[PDB]
Amino acid sequence: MTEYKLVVVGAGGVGKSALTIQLIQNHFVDEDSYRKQVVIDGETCLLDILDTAGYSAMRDQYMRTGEGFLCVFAINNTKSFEDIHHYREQIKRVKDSEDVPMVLVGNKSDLPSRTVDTKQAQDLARSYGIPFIETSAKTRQRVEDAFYTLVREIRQYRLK
Ligand SMILES: NCCN[C@H]1CC[C@@H](Nc2ncc3cc2C(=O)N([C@H]2CC[C@@H](N)CC2)CCCCCN2C(NS3(=O)=O)[S+]3C4=C(Cl)CC=C(O)C423)CC1
Ligand SMILES: Nc1nc2c(ncn2[C@@H]2O[C@H](COP(=O)(O)OP(=O)(O)NP(=O)(O)O)[C@@H](O)[C@H]2O)c(=O)[nH]1
Ligand SMILES: [Co+2]
Ligand SMILES: [Mg+2]
Repeated sequence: MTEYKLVVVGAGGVGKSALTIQLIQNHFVDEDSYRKQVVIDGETCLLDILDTAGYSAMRDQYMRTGEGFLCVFAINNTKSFEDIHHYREQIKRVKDSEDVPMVLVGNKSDLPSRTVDTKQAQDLARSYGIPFIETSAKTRQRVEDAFYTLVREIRQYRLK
């Protein structure tokens, strides 16, 4: 049975841990790695998800092992959005490729204290050649979509 190593990265407090727990428990949280078997497009797989912190050698190891990365920012935190550059650069450096499966996730979509426009994040994701999904760990909106889209990007990459 195919296994996918997924890595959830992003600045402190964007909701990396909250998104992972929503996928795993279907509950909003008020452990560093999780397993979950799912069917996508008629194919069973085991998701092996790493919840990271917002050490340069351990960092390099998960960026090497990871097959797909959820690059998470919070819509109410512009620094966390600007920081996506840094996570992407680090991953591309370690993987020696401009082509790494990634999805840009704008979390906390439920919040009215919004400082990052959907259009801004859409255009950046277009520049990176990656999908963009807005999610809410609080309400579970698009959380499965974010992780499943990332699995579909890994499968698309595996064709190339
Ligand atoms: N969010 C809390 C912070 N947690 C981070 C998690 C990331 C860092 N820890 C690790 N980073 C990488 C590795 C092991 C550990 C590492 O040493 N840990 C331990 C896990 C036990 C304790 N909670 C302390 C930290 C994190 C869990 C590693 C899980 C195995 N693993 C991997 N192992 S590893 O490459 O040897 S790598 C990986 C990917 Cl990519 C995808 C799915 C996986 O399961 C993966 C720093 C601490
Ligand atoms: N309103 C709202 N708050 C959320 C959302 N996701 C997470 N939070 C809140 O944001 C804070 C940090 O969430 P957490 O999941 O710990 O973020 P993290 O990125 O894992 N943090 P760290 O990098 O420190 O490990 C918590 O108060 C959590 O409840 C969301 O979609 N909406
Ligand atoms: Co740079
Ligand atoms: Mg966390």
